Amino acid sequence: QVLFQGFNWESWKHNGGWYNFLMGKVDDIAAAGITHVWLPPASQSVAEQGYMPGRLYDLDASKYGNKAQLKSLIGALHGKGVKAIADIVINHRTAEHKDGRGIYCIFEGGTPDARLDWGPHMICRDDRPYADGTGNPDTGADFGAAPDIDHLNLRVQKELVEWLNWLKADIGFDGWRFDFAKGYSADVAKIYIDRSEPSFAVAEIWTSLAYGGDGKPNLNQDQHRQELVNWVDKVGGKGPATTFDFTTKGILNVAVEGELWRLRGTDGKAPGMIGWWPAKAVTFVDNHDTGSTQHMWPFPSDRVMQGYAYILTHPGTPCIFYDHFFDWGLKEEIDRLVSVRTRHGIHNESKLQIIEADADLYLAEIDGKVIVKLGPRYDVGNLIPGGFKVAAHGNDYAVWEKI
Amino acid sequence: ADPPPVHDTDGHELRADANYYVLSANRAHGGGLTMAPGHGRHCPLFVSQDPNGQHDGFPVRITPYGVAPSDKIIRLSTDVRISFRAYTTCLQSTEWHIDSELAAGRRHVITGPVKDPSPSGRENAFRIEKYSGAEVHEYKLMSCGDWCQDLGVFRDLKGGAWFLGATEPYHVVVFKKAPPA
Ligand SMILES: [Ca+2]
Ligand SMILES: [Ca+2]
Ligand SMILES: [Ca+2]
Ligand SMILES: [Ca+2]
Repeated sequence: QVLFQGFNWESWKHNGGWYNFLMGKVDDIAAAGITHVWLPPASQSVAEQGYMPGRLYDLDASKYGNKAQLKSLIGALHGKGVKAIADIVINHRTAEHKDGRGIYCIFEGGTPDARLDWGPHMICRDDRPYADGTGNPDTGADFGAAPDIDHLNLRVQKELVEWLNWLKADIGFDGWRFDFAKGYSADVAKIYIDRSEPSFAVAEIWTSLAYGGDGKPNLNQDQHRQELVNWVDKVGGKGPATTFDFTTKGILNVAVEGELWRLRGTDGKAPGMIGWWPAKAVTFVDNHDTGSTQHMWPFPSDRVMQGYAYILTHPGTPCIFYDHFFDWGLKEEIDRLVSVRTRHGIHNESKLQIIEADADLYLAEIDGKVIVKLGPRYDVGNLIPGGFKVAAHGNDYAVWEKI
Repeated sequence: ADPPPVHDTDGHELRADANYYVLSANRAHGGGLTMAPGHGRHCPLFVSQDPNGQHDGFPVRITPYGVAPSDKIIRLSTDVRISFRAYTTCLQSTEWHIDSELAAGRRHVITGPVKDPSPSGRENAFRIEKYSGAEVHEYKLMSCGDWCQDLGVFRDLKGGAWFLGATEPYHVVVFKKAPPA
């Protein structure tokens, strides 16, 4: 399985609707071997990109397009055999009306009835000025720009699960990506995952890595990946829940610039989440926050193919970013890499065997079928066993396949 | 008043006539706040974070948004202005304010004169809030001009140092009582 993020921070501005534009990309997306497409938040939102949702049921108000266009897009993907996952933004919500205090805290679901029609009682206790102090305290981090939803309130859970089931049954989404998952407890996420029964689910849990006095990440990042593993275990290690592997992304960001030794932990295992629980980690090079037009934690631009050579051949579930595939002229190289992974049966739990990890060389063998090399090291032929032919090579990367 | 007070590491409330170091709640995230040039600019200085955990940085002065003094206590969810109580080579105001321009496509909180004042003039308005619904005394800072935006620090050394700005992950802070200056 390989994920594809089908939008960037600028998609909402697209002339003629993003859903419409994406229709012309489905043949290419399906042909590359992509199994799941992550679509942007679909509902009405004060912020154009959709991360400040108001009327959860109002899909027609989205900058990406309307409900009809969304359904056709998902229909085309399903026909092609690819699943669609929705970006679920439920830590916070924006209110439709002002209450007596003149505070925007009266919500509206987007239907003529009372579905999702909450008030300041559903807002987390201490989230000032929005809250009326009657709700329960936040189960996780607060999101500063908007009212945090009190997920301990039973009507909240009930009506949200009902919306999730609607997204699935009516719209046709197959799974979820939980935005700002650190905003509520694993217990809370468990309720939604269990009651909506998605086929796939991935949470966004982003916390700082551990740093040294030099201003760069520490060699060991166990505290960081432990936090991701702890969440998965709480929601259900046997279910469909996974987490984005921010540990690997943070390490690869700097390893790629002449410090490839960072890619081998003391135990000879991968340093990120994939080194402990690959089945539950989804790897990536950049997303709409880290890269795109936000630049929160960009991968060195000239070395992105090294990032793709790593995640596309390694354990865990890789996620390809829109821009890199279509806008950067990397499509052919990326295509080839997914093909190598697909033909050899490499999956989220493939065995990783790190052969070398020098400053200028990272050499690893996976499932005894594929060997990947990152780095400028010119000749490494002496290190690659017999019965291995070059399958792909590019700027500071090469991959060999057996037979 | 209504909002609970902000507490320092010794459990006492924050006073508007005292200096405090703004440290990371988890030392793995680095040391205290300070000022540093970067991104090609010599001045004004950006609000930076010292990567070294043992470094307390520069003491800060937190003040109720201009016309709000009362009991000298600093409370949560309330407009506040912040200044580094330190001397700089730029010889400019050492008060914080959100930048109107992007540096490397990122919005940072800087120091010195407000280049392009908004009609509201709220570039220098900040707020201290609890990071989560937990009882622990761990906070986060927000820039509140038009809307409130949580602040985090760019730790990738782009521009020459770690800088405070509008970005994830939000920086979870703790306040240590600093000596008078
Ligand atoms: Ca309604
Ligand atoms: Ca909030
Ligand atoms: Ca976010
Ligand atoms: Ca929350």
